[PDB]
Amino acid sequence: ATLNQMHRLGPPKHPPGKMGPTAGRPQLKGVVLRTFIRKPKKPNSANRKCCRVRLSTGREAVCFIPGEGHSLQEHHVVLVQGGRTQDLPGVKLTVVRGKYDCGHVQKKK
Amino acid sequence: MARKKVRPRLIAELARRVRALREQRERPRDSQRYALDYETMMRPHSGNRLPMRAWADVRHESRLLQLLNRLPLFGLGRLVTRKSWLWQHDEPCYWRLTRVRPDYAAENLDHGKAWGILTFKGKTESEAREIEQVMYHDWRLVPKHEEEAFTAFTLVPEDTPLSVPYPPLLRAMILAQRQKYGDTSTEEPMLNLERARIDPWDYPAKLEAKTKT
Amino acid sequence: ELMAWNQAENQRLHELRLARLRQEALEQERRQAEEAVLQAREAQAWAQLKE
Amino acid sequence: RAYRGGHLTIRLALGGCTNRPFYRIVAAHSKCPRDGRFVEQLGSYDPLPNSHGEKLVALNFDRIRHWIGCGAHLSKPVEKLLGLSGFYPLHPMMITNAERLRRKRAREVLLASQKTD
Amino acid sequence: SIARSSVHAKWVVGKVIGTAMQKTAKVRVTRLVLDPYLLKYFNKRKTYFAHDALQQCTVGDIVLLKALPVPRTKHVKHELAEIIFKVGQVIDPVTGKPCAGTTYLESPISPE
Amino acid sequence: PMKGRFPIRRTLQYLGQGDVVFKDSVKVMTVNYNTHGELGEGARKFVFFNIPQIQYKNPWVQITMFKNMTPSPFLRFYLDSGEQVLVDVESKSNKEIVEHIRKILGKNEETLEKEEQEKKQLSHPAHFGPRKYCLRECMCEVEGQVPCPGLVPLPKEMTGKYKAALKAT
RNA sequence: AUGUAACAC
RNA sequence: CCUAUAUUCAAUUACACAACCAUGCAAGAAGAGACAAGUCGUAACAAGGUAAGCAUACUGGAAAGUGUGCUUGGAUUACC
RNA sequence: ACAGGUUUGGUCCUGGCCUUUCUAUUAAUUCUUAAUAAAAUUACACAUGCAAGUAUCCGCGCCCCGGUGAGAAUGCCCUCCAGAUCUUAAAGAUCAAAAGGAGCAGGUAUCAAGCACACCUAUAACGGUAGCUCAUAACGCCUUGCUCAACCACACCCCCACGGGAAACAGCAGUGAUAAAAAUUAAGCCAUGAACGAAAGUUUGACUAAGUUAUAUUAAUUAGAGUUGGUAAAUCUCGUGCCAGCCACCGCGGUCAUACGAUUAACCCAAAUUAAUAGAUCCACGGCGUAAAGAGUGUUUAAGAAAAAAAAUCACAAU
Ligand SMILES: [Mg+2]
Ligand SMILES: [Mg+2]
Ligand SMILES: [Mg+2]
Ligand SMILES: [Mg+2]
Ligand SMILES: [Mg+2]
Ligand SMILES: [Mg+2]
Ligand SMILES: [Mg+2]
Ligand SMILES: [Mg+2]
Ligand SMILES: [Mg+2]
Ligand SMILES: [Mg+2]
Ligand SMILES: [Mg+2]
Ligand SMILES: [Mg+2]
Ligand SMILES: [Mg+2]
Ligand SMILES: [Mg+2]
Ligand SMILES: [Mg+2]
Ligand SMILES: [Mg+2]
Ligand SMILES: [Mg+2]
Ligand SMILES: [Mg+2]
Ligand SMILES: [Mg+2]
Ligand SMILES: [Mg+2]
Ligand SMILES: [Mg+2]
Ligand SMILES: [Mg+2]
Ligand SMILES: [Mg+2]
Ligand SMILES: [Mg+2]
Ligand SMILES: [Mg+2]
Ligand SMILES: [Mg+2]
Ligand SMILES: [Mg+2]
Ligand SMILES: [Mg+2]
Ligand SMILES: [Mg+2]
Ligand SMILES: [Mg+2]
Ligand SMILES: [Mg+2]
Ligand SMILES: [Mg+2]
Ligand SMILES: [Mg+2]
Ligand SMILES: [Mg+2]
Ligand SMILES: [Mg+2]
Ligand SMILES: [Mg+2]
Ligand SMILES: [Mg+2]
Ligand SMILES: [Mg+2]
Ligand SMILES: [Mg+2]
Ligand SMILES: [Mg+2]
Ligand SMILES: [Mg+2]
Ligand SMILES: [Mg+2]
Ligand SMILES: [Mg+2]
Ligand SMILES: [Mg+2]
Ligand SMILES: [Mg+2]
Ligand SMILES: [Mg+2]
Ligand SMILES: [Zn+2]
Repeated sequence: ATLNQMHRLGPPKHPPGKMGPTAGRPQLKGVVLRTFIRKPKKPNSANRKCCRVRLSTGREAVCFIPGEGHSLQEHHVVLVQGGRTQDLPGVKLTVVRGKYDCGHVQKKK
Repeated sequence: MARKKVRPRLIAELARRVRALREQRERPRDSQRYALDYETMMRPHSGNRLPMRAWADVRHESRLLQLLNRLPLFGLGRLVTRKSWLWQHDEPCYWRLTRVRPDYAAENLDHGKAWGILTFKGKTESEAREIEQVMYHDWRLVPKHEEEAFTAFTLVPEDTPLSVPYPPLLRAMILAQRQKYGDTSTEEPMLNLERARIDPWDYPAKLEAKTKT
Repeated sequence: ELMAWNQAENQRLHELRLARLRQEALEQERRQAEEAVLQAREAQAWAQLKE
Repeated sequence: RAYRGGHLTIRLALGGCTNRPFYRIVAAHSKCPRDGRFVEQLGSYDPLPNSHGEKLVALNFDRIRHWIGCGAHLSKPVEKLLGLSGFYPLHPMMITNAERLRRKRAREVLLASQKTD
Repeated sequence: SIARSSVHAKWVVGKVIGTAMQKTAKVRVTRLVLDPYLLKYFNKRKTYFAHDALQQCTVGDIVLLKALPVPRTKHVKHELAEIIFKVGQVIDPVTGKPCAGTTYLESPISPE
Repeated sequence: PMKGRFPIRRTLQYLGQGDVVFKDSVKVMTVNYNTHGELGEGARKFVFFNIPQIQYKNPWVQITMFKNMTPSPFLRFYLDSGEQVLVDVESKSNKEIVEHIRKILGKNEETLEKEEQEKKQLSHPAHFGPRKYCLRECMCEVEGQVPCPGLVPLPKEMTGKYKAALKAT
């Protein structure tokens, strides 16, 4: 790439960042349409607690519930954030614990 | 500025055209513009309430076209004075009326536009000028036998100083600048006031458009 | 005055150019004479063969 | 930006800090905001006394008289400041509120003398 | 003495693109512009219109252009001042002799 | 710059260290030159080296090249008043061309420091405002004055809420 | 022709 | 029209007109990816058991096979 | 970038992803007081209160301050200024429309042709030429305030506002809807600016002084948060046994877990600590036989380089 070609093509400029599953917003409010369990990939085997939610932006998404134990049924409102789950393909959202219809993890009693 | 994507707006020019046409068509007459309700002291046309310092003079005095409409030749060459100059100055101040056009919309014929020759403080100006504050309830009319009584004047010379001392620190720059260039003369610099004469507030301002020279 | 000095400088370089082109004209006449000798030799060589 | 009218004004612009004001002497347009775009900053005025007990004023004399000569209007505090400077004579508002302080403080002396008895 | 133009191009020099239209030549001015990433000067071309009253433009000339004070139209703001180099007929401004590239057409050291 | 035969001439120091500044009436500067022969060596070095510097110091002046039309290289200056200045180069070297142009039409040295002197009068030290145009922002920052309330808190007796409390009581 | 799915320095 | 001024009008006419798209849903069709496991074969990696591969045509459940040119990203082990 | 982790039984090279650094919003946990700075979900609809008045009547002001970024690649920089205002006999000063251009200016060429985008004449009209922009990016499409003493645009919508939808807070406060996003339906013109008046002076939800908020710095009145496999500072005992679960990447958990949950201990910040999302920064003046890259071949236009010196031309199977 000689000087004439670099003058013709201009300096290299960085591309803008692709928007994530939350469309650039940090959290999103959603209502739970369904809850289920989902299998992981090759290196490890489990069945993690996930949910299918209708978000406030109108798009329906798959989210993962962290922690151990939850009391969630349908028509519950949750707050989700853009953390991705490494084991599960297609899951790019995590419910934040301690907001709306979901609480923190319960200590054993 | 100018760009290659400018689009030909027509409605703004058309709206300015229709607005100018409508104000030229429905320009308000002076009678309906300046008719007054004498109890509320509130203008039916403009919605404005009169100031309280002009409250007494509305009920206690009549305007120029209220005192002029009964004159036989509709007041040409007549002298009309004002309560403002009568109360503040001992010297007579009067206007010699040149030409007057009333408005016909008033059923009592109490409104119009008038011109005249100015005499203020006894000094007579040589040009005709449209009369300001015709509509004020503050005008008075002199009699014919008192016309030459108010016409006669005793000219008094002015005792104001034509030159004053400078403000002190500006005077210090004048002394410093002449000492810098070597002017030995210690004469006191004097600010001259022949262009500083200020005509006071009740002079009527010129409502005619000034020609740019 | 700078226009006048520039005009004088251009005239001086013009005289230098004219003198040097006289030298190269003399050299070009020398090369023309030598090329004429070589052309005459090759023409007289080519004339014998066709005969 | 473009305005319909207005005039050139030499005035005081309030910048600075909370409970620590500062006025910049500013020759600008009349219709612009107080801290908006200006033509020329002439001087400064410190509203607070220093450790030396001085209120400190700076004026750019030639530019101020140039702007007044080409027709810049002045506001009441900057005419007060120029009157204290002596580039202009003393402002009659300073004159009258000075005599008002004389009358008020003399009346306070009389009231204190009556309240002593 | 008010004869001024609002354009920054008071005097420019351009190569003629074409003479298709009547009494006006399309000319192509070349300027040096600093590309700032490379810090290097390059040739930027721009198109202008110039009024030729005598129709003296052959395509390939180098033409001096002077700015008109009040433009006739939005695209013709310049006129020819001089034909600097006629195409194929180039006289040297130093010696006053016609030349063809590198070779002199007539020798300047031969007045007679 | 790694690319290029002479990479040093593409730096900001070389573009800024060339000192030829034309007069304000100068509009067009035209170089006719040849790429053959030992005579045009100085003109070719002039084109290869100094014209970026002159174009940097005169951004509004047009500079134009022409190659192989006239047997002798020359430079031609077109002014505002229709004035045409011809500088003929046939054997002059690059530095002699530089001093020759700077002596025929440049800017005088005294005009240069006076031009930057009325350029330096625009930034007066006594003004206040942003850092990009003025040296100081607060009057607080001056050593003898009141310190700024974001750094040193003010005494209570100066404070407006205490003034309102004492006025209301 | 084939032999899947849990190796750690 | 012996000072000098007053009023009017400013609205239509002739056609095309959801074509063009963008956003959601859908009877359905086709692909790709992921495929801790099932069935069918073993195509390729060793002259992978027919040397592989490219362009292209035909054929076959499927990897694929064959035909005409081209390549070594294959050897022929080198007084054989 | 002073770099580091990560491909493979293993080494070297190429090449992506992530960590380490700084700032801003939201959420979680915690929270003692002050000062300063800032208040930021919405061009969706608004109950109510105020925010333009002054002045001897005429007049003068009435998106001027202030609010917002919806639209437009709008635009930055530079010439020339009609017009408005101020002071004055002139003439100067400020704002500067419209008009342009030396130059700079988001992405996309899977937007490559646009379709009349042009010129003369002498009179402002008849007519005649076949023209104009464009691969150094026209004409299109998408997105967006910005290059910041600041600049541009909007005043419910139909780019405009004659007219029609229809009764307008994108003023200060506040209310619904919506959003992850939560300031007082508050005191004065005491100080500066603006408006008016000859003037004492009047008004000002601009502003000044406060109220609320860990949003950010400072001082102390204050002690909680995160983490302990490697990068990367720091772990002991129990319970579980590819289950529950954790992670930024490599990855760990399959009855002896420094990686899960709890306890002890330790590390690092601190009235803050993490998580998420945006930013700042970060790609090529480096390469093209084997890793991505020399396009199947030749000629030419545009565009360049000609820099010091020479040459074209002979058996054999071009077509
Ligand atoms: Mg995580
Ligand atoms: Mg909570
Ligand atoms: Mg809450
Ligand atoms: Mg402040
Ligand atoms: Mg099998
Ligand atoms: Mg095979
Ligand atoms: Mg075999
Ligand atoms: Mg096989
Ligand atoms: Mg085989
Ligand atoms: Mg077989
Ligand atoms: Mg093989
Ligand atoms: Mg094939
Ligand atoms: Mg077969
Ligand atoms: Mg067969
Ligand atoms: Mg092989
Ligand atoms: Mg061997
Ligand atoms: Mg690496
Ligand atoms: Mg590998
Ligand atoms: Mg490994
Ligand atoms: Mg919050
Ligand atoms: Mg009024
Ligand atoms: Mg604004
Ligand atoms: Mg658009
Ligand atoms: Mg303008
Ligand atoms: Mg003007
Ligand atoms: Mg926008
Ligand atoms: Mg609204
Ligand atoms: Mg509108
Ligand atoms: Mg509000
Ligand atoms: Mg609300
Ligand atoms: Mg907030
Ligand atoms: Mg709240
Ligand atoms: Mg709330
Ligand atoms: Mg109030
Ligand atoms: Mg006030
Ligand atoms: Mg006041
Ligand atoms: Mg904090
Ligand atoms: Mg496992
Ligand atoms: Mg954890
Ligand atoms: Mg254990
Ligand atoms: Mg760890
Ligand atoms: Mg643990
Ligand atoms: Mg690379
Ligand atoms: Mg390759
Ligand atoms: Mg090749
Ligand atoms: Mg190919
Ligand atoms: Zn401060």
